[PDB]
Amino acid sequence: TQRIASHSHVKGLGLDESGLAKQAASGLVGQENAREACGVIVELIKSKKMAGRAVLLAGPPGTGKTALALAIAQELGSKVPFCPMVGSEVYSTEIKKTEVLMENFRRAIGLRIKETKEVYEGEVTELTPCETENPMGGYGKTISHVIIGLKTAKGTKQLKLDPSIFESLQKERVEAGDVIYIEANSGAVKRQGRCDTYATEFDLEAEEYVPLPKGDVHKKKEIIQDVTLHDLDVANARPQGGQDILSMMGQLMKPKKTEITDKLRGEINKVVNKYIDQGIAELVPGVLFVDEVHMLDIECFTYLHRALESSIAPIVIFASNRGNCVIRGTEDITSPHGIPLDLLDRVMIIRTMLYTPQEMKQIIKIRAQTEGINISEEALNHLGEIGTKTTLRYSVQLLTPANLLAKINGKDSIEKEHVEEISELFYDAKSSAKILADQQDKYMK
Amino acid sequence: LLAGPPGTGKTALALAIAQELGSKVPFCPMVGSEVYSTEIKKTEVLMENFRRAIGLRIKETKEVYEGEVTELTPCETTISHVIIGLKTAKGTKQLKLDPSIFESLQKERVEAGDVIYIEANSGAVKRQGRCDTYATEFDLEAEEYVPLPKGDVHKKKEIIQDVTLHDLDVANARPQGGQDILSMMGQLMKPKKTEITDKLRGEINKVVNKYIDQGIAELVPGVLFVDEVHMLDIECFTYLHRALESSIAPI
Amino acid sequence: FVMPPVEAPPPSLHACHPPPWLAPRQAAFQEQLASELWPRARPLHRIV
Amino acid sequence: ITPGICFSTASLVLRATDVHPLQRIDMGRFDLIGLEGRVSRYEADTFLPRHRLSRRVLLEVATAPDPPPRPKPVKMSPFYLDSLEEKRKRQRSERLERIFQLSEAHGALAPVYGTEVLDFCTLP
Amino acid sequence: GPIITYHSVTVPLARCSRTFITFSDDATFEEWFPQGRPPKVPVREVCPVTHRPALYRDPVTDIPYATARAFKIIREAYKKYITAHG
Amino acid sequence: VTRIERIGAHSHIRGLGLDDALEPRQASQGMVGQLAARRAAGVVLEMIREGKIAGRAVLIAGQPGTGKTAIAMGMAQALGPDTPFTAIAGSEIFSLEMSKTEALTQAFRRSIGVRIKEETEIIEGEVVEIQIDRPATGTGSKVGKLTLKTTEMETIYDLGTKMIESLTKDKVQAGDVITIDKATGKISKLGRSFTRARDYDAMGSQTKFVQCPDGELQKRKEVVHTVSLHEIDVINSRTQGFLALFSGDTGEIKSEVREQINAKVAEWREEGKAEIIPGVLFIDEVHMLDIESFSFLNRALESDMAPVLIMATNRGITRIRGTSYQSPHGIPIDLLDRLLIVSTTPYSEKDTKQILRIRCEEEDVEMSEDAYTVLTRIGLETSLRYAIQLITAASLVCRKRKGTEVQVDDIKRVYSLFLDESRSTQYMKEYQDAFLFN
Amino acid sequence: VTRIERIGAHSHIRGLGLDDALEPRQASQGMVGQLAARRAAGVVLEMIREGKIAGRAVLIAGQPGTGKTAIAMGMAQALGPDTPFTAIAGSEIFSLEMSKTEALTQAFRRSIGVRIKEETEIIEGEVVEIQIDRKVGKLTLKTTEMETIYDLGTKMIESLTKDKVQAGDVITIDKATGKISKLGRSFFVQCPDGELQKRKEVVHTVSLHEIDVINSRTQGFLALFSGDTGEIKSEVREQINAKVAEWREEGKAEIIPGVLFIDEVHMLDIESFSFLNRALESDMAPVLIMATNRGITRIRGTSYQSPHGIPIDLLDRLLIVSTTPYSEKDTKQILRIRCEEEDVEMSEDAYTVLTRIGLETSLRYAIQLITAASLVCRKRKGTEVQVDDIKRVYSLFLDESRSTQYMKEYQDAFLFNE
Amino acid sequence: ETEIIEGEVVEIQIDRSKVGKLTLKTTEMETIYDLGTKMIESLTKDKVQAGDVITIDKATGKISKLGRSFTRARDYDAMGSQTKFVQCPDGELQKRKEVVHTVSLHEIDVINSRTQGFLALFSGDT
Ligand SMILES: Nc1ncnc2c1ncn2[C@@H]1O[C@H](COP(=O)(O)OP(=O)(O)O)[C@@H](O)[C@H]1O
Ligand SMILES: Nc1ncnc2c1ncn2[C@@H]1O[C@H](COP(=O)(O)OP(=O)(O)O)[C@@H](O)[C@H]1O
Ligand SMILES: Nc1ncnc2c1ncn2[C@@H]1O[C@H](COP(=O)(O)OP(=O)(O)O)[C@@H](O)[C@H]1O
Ligand SMILES: Nc1ncnc2c1ncn2[C@@H]1O[C@H](COP(=O)(O)OP(=O)(O)O)[C@@H](O)[C@H]1O
Ligand SMILES: [Mg+2]
Ligand SMILES: [Mg+2]
Repeated sequence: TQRIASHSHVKGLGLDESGLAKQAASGLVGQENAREACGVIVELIKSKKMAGRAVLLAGPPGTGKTALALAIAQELGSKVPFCPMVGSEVYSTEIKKTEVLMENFRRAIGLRIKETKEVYEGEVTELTPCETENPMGGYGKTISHVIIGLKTAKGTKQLKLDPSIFESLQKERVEAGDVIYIEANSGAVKRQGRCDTYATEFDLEAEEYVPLPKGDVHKKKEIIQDVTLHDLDVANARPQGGQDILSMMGQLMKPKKTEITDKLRGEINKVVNKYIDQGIAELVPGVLFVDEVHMLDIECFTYLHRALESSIAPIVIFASNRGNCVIRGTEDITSPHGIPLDLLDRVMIIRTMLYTPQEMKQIIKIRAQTEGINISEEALNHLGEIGTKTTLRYSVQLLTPANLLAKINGKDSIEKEHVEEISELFYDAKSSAKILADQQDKYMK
Repeated sequence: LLAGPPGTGKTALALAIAQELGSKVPFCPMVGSEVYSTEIKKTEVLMENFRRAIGLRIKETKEVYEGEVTELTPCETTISHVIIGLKTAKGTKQLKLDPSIFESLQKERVEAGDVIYIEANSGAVKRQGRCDTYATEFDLEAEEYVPLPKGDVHKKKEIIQDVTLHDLDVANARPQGGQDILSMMGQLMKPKKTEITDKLRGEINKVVNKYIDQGIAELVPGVLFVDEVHMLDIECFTYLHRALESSIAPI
Repeated sequence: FVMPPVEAPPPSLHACHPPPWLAPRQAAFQEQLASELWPRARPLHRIV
Repeated sequence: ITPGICFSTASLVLRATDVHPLQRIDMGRFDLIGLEGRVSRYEADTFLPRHRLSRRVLLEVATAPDPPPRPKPVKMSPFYLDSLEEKRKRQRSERLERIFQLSEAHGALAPVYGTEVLDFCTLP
Repeated sequence: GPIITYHSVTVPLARCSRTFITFSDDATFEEWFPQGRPPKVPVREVCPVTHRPALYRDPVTDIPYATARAFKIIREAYKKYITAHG
Repeated sequence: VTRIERIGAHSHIRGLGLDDALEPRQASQGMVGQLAARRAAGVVLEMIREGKIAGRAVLIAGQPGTGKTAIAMGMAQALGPDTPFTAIAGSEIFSLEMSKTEALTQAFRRSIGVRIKEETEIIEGEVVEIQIDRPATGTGSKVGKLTLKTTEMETIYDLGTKMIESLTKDKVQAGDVITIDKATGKISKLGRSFTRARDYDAMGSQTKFVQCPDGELQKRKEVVHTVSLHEIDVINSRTQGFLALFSGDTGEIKSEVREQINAKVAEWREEGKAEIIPGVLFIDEVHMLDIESFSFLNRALESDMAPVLIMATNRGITRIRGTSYQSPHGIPIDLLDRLLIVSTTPYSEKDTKQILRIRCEEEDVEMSEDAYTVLTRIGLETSLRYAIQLITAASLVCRKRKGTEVQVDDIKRVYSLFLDESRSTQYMKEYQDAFLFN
Repeated sequence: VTRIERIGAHSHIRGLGLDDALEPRQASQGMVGQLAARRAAGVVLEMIREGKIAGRAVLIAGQPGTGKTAIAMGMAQALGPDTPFTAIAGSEIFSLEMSKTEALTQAFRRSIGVRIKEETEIIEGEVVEIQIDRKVGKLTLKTTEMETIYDLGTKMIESLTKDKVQAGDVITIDKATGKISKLGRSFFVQCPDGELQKRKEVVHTVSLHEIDVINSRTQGFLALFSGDTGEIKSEVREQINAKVAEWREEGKAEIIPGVLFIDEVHMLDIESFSFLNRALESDMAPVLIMATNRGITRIRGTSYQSPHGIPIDLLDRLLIVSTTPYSEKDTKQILRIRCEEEDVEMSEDAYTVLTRIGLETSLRYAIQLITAASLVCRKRKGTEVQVDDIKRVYSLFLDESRSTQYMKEYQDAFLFNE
Repeated sequence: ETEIIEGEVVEIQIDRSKVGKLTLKTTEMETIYDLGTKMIESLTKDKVQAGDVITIDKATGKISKLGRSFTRARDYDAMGSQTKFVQCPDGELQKRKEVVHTVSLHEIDVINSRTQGFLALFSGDT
């Protein structure tokens, strides 16, 4: 968080309340049309009524495709799941590509669970059965309640409980002076140790003595837990916590991703629907961002047709900087973004344009502000000129070397000379390519 | 590199180098097509052979107490120590054993009349049968009867054993023994070669350097001979570029 | 309901004069493994 | 139900890997993975460098008489042989040297990670 | 024989469920419900030498202490007591 | 609140929309047009429902966006949940855990359901009073008595030790409506007829009550157990197979296991124990299968346990994967002879407008007539899927400006914001050097 | 009764049919003709039996159906069961369990055996009375010549309790191990005659691969039956080679070099060939025999053409034995031998027709027609195969040439014609 | 930073195993401790006896054995592979242990990948 990454300045889409894109806002400069389209996509995600909708961000490299997707994620917030993914990740040594894609699809659909946990804490002061003056059957003693006195820091309360708790109290070996908690939703007694006030400095027990609970005896709170469908799928496919031989084998054997079946996923969907209907949970459909989609092969693209046509799928955002490239897995088949035309029919294309020199200068200034770098006007203009040639990424990468060089020289700002020296020290792709072409004999291969 | 037409004596020249060095210098012969394993990556095979070529010579004196058991008495304070009586052709010796050896003696099912040996440094016990003087105690038992040992009960031998860095690497790849359930079940798992970490390699290098400084270890760099090197692919050659530049690699 | 057509115990290794420590070691290993794992295999009784 | 396969082999084959202890070195001096979960950074770094035994202390304890019995809690030479005794004292010296050498050898290695590091890094 | 009877009934408040537990003999009732009195807080002992809160307890003298010097003084006093009383 | 299932591509398709004579209506149950293809799908659906002919293959072929998957989903919705319908993509058979033939075999066997119907004796009633007497100390025989009540009955049962243990584990109390199966002794609590005593603490908020069951106590009810052939194969392959039902990880099931299961299921069918419910396997984009997979399909359809196979492909004369051979639909001619082909013709203007209307109705989007005309023109010029996407895009743009009906201006705005394949390709040609590889 | 070993393709081959001077006979031990190939194979057999030279490689090359595999099978038969003869195909080294070099290493080590002789005491008799009391016990065993009572130890009592032994059972006991095997009951196997306790000399020939696998891990011998060997470490193999050398020097064991036969060696790739080039240079390498019918052909895994699909570097280490096509006389003699093997009686006219059919089409086609013609003759209640039966099976079953002609007639109806 | 108890074991008395007492000593101190059920079980599992030099973590109660003290009666002829003789610790029975180590993110990932994931840091079978 404290370290500054490449998209650390993107705090969202700089959109007006009417959806029009401001020239420079929220860390984004230019790309007004793409930003407006991404705002419409953000509204689509927030509406939560659409499934399997796909958006393709198409444009030359360094045009804000990843920045726009991250701005969408910022607009949605941390509540909405956002699963980034590169196309190269489907190639796994454990599971098939379609399984990786399906798992990433299920990661984007989130579920928020709200429950109230009501507990009674305290140190047991009293443990008294409530006998009845008329014993049932004539002989012996019959009990109708068990009074448990619970003491905390700021109170003491007595609880008239069911007689059946006498067995739980004996199983937990609860005596006076022990700290216990009773859960209302289950009616079970759990002994969380003995009070520390009865412990002497000469005792050696570790987990036996616990502090007297603070607060009130009756504690109730609302627990909000955020889970994804993939979490439930994985927890049910390779369960952890059993005491049978299969769980022991799972602990012993090396963990391995498996091809989760449609049966388990359908069961998870049924449980999620039951929770939603009961009011326990609220569905949070999020976004799957697949950067470098062109690295997917023809099998992945074909599977995406069925994946996107589903009614449970999230909203998928693709991104590709390729032109009329050859689809991977095929022999000499060319498509406009490295993506077969069947999948292009299922996506909405957002075009990202190149940056004018003024927008490049603005982005450089923003990046300098983010990195804590003071840059003079002449140095900024020179760096923008450097960015007109070469590329924008090259110019924004000279800021920290130039700042370091200035600091070594003993100056608190980047001057033009620092940028010139850095430009001399480091080469861009085009200059290196010129050197390589001029000396192709001396290089290898 | 030995470059020449087939049949001109490159392999013979390498074997002559090996003969000139002697059996004390590690000569690891490998064929270029041996890196295509189905368990580990090719670079792991190359690094394993590199570590095989580097040798370590360790000088150590071993002590073993060997003989027929004439008495086995644990001394209670729990057990403070175990007094054992071992018999050989040259006499009888009474030994005080660390109490941890009692578990090993009980596991090995050591009784009076059995011929055992005990390692002084480790406490390991091996029950190598019953003494043949008791062969007639029954007319039919499923026992292995062994002659009484001839020399002294206490045997000392100063030995020089050569090990390679790969032996130390593979010894630390998986745990040995262990009475836990996870450890026992791990013994049933099929033994598979693994991509040993560079952290483990460096730690083992540190241990080796410690013992070299102590003076109980000697380093023998050795030679790795790769025949039919043209069967290596471009990835193997690229990894060799880095591996040869190491300060730890062999010739 | 599916039953294997044939059922056999595992192949056994026999030597006239084996190392007298191998068999007891295997027996102890099996005994410990069974004592630790057989109670955990009871849920699978009906399948077997 | 079929009887198992009885595979018969030479008894010498089962001893192929076996090496006598007098013919092999102690590999426990290179055992790094065995220290994990058993040996801590405290023992290797802070305790042992301070509380390693020395030959002098070992000899002093061995030669000194038995300590006096711990107090109870209160609520408040005709048959003497010189050669045999020389042999016995040589044996005692060898035993003490062996104890020292083994104690140094058995605590020489330090864990790569140690119990504290693993416990700190091991989430629930 | 000596039994514990678990009883669940339907009784009018229009109906409610109640559970009762019946012990055949008073011995079982006492065993399951000893009615133990609340425990007593131990006295926070103090070292007689340094008056700091006690942290240790010399087994021979049963005198709590909180410093190595306090322990040495306690053992010296015990040695003097042995010499005098014998 | 939004359920896990939301508006997808084919959410408006509720069936094939045919009458009794299998004649397609112009617009019914979401389907519009495709009269010949829908009639053929209806005949195939009748063939599936009859369930007498094994290993029938149908190929739905047509241009992209002609409703192949719409017709398949309509068939699935018209079949109903009783008959299995396994829909997979062609790419899903390429697996690192199993062979392609094994994946196809499992897909085939997931499409056949085995149903066992048996009658069991069932006790359902309201617990009036439960009494359990157990020894105070040591092992002993628990003795108990249970009273159960309906609207017309009340019986007191003397309980055995195992029934006592079951009731104790289920924590059955008075007022609990319980169901008891006499054979297995399983007890299922289904509600409470009334509240627990109020004087108790730590009991929680009492839920709603359940009315007491009527009729006799011990009834006889029909229990139906339905599993697929794949589930039987998995649970019979190994002891841990039941966990493989959820984790996958079935490996490759032995052919002996499948032969034994085929024999046992045939025996059950002859003995009246079980009925076989053949279903459908739908492989979307079957052109991703290679020659080995197609060769397996050729012979796997010859089994009496094979389901109806429905394939969809939008390929013309194309190279078969894994070979250098050009074949119709990317499928070998040997497999094309074993199947009937259903062609889907392109949509007209009125069919496109009706599809757009159905999509707007499904998405709860209100649109003007001029907007419908413009959107239909855009769909004819670009594609049907682009216009469908613009429906909700224009809905969002209209809602942003505090409107109620999608106008032509909103459609133009989303047409400007979101591009089709044609305009994107044109703009990419305009900046061809800026894009990386051409 | 029908046993597992029925009549196969080389069932008539019983040896190489050579005299003491390695001069082949025209027809002997199931072999006909090919005097040069059989003489060379006999020389190679003498080399194998001598056991001095290691890693010698021989290639048997020739046209299809020229006795290459027949020569190999005769070599295997001339060697006894004592000498290992590992026969694999080139395709078998391609495995998902191990590498190709590992598969060939296991093939090589399976061909070298270690012969170890040891003495054991074996007790074989009929149980008369068994008594066990809370441990002590007695056991009474009898033969047809003597009876004895034994005082049992704890371990033998446990062994007899684990394997239910009652009076009347005929059992054999290995004294040192308690290995009790019940071989029947007597009052069904006859009771043993001679001495009850016998000292026997048991000889085991154990391959290097078996030693490596047994010592690879605990219970590792199971991998000898279920694959699952993985890739055995080179350290274990080196240790085993050293211990085997120690045994040979100390007289505890004898080395029995054997033969590895790789039929259709052209399936090997360049990696496998490169491994074979150096694997043959070890002192523990067996004699390698390979067979291939390939002419100048592409080596698998490369684009290079080589005379046998084998790279020239490996071919320089080989001695090549060439098999020549058979004549009319040799073809007829082979047909007669196969008829005798299958118990089929033919007329002389049938033999002439079948020889002409075999020369015109193929020897394997004619050999196949022997059984078909015999079945046709048995269908019409005949006893001797006539020319009519041969013509009937000629019409019923086609050869490659006529099948190709008919396919070319309707080439459009077939699938994927180039 | 962790609080520990460090000393040589003098006596372990367990009554009957519900309650018992443990006596620990240094060169400058000696005290007696009252044990509970889990402490007694942990001491019996590690087979801690007299003369053993041990450390006990106050927070978790885990016991690790550093070594054993050397007496005249412990002049063993054969020693186990883990036994080693150490001097009795000096100072105070209660001590603070500070451990500083550098690990990488990959190591923390491997440790938490499985139950005994630290083993994969040696094998590499991550
Ligand atoms: N319009 C913009 N406003 C602000 N920063 C931008 C803009 N476009 C790109 N950047 C930044 O420039 C860098 C280039 O990356 P990016 O544009 O995401 O490349 P691509 O679009 O090819 O993935 C990133 O640091 C990104 O945050
Ligand atoms: N200069 C030489 N002197 C003696 N023997 C040789 C010589 N060169 C080769 N040989 C022998 O001839 C054979 C071929 O040599 P080798 O080293 O295998 O050639 P390559 O260079 O192909 O490996 C081997 O048996 C080797 O021992
Ligand atoms: N005849 C139709 N009736 C209703 N909706 C249709 C029809 N044809 C296509 N659609 C819808 O238009 C989209 C494209 O049709 P689809 O079946 O996916 O084409 P394909 O033949 O490529 O599978 C889907 O959302 C589908 O539901
Ligand atoms: N010289 C021969 N003597 C006896 N039988 C032979 C002879 N040559 C070939 N055969 C037989 O002819 C058949 C063809 O096999 P073979 O000639 O070995 O095939 P290839 O040589 O192509 O591997 C086999 O039944 C074989 O036994
Ligand atoms: Mg489709
Ligand atoms: Mg052949």
